[PDB]
Amino acid sequence: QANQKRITTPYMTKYERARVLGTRALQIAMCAPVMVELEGETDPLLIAMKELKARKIPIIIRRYLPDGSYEDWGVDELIITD
Amino acid sequence: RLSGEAFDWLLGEIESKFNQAIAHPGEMVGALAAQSLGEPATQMTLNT
Amino acid sequence: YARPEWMIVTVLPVPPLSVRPAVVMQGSARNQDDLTHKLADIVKINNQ
Amino acid sequence: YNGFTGRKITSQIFIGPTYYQRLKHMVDDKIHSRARGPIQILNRQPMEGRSRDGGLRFGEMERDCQIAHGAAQFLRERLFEASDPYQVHVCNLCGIMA
DNA sequence: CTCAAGTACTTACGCCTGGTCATT
RNA sequence: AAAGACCAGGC
Ligand SMILES: [Zn+2]
Repeated sequence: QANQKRITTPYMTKYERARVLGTRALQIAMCAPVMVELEGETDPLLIAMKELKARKIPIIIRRYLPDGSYEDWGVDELIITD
Repeated sequence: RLSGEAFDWLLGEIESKFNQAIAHPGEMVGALAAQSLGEPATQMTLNT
Repeated sequence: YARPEWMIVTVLPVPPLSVRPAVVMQGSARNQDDLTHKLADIVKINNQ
Repeated sequence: YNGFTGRKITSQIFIGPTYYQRLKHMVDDKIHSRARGPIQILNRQPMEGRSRDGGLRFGEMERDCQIAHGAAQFLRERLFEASDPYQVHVCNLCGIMA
């Protein structure tokens, strides 16, 4: 659907958080450029977590509605549970 | 005997906690309910 | 997709060797799967 | 008396010689670890049993419990990637392998 | 032709360890 | 040795 009239929870579900963190960690571990600055962080998982806390993950979540439509939420647009 | 600032903080906490309690879309509720039903059956006696 | 006359077996499928694996007997002999034995019986009676 | 600090234990302990028997069940004969070992001839899946270096079974109840977690790709790994992975070439017109 | 009252299928926890035996 | 059956046993 369009950017207007979006109806889902603005909160990001724990499943979305888990999958986006896993995907971002895999990308980081596969030489993708990091978004947040890293202070001696060699572990991609903590790097992805720090990126999430800074809302800098370059991923948009496509939330499929049961009727076949979908809605695109950037991780920055979604507000972190933690 | 709450104060005004305390009342505002309480309203904020109520809103935040209620929004946290909302079921997350994507949650597998069917399997969760089936397991939450079958688990007590293990501890239930076969005799009446 | 499915016609009535296709439900009468006139051409019998023969599953590949993966479905009915043969077991190497120390390289000297080769035993056969139960499916292979049933296939042998079917081919014998069909030729007869 | 406490073995470490030497202080008297406040409670008085019940001590006496009691007959104890060692059992056949011992950890050295029960511990098992699997990491990409032998596979079954038919299913091309990890073998059965400790002696054959077989893998542990991720039963139906296991996948139901993981579904309750909503752990989709952990389940995919457990049932597709950790166990037998495979690729097939299937036609586009017919849905049958080619 | 068409309704209730007899005859067929189909299934009964989760793994885990091992030892023995007949065919192959 | 292969899968099949049986048996005994642990939680
Ligand atoms: Zn085709």
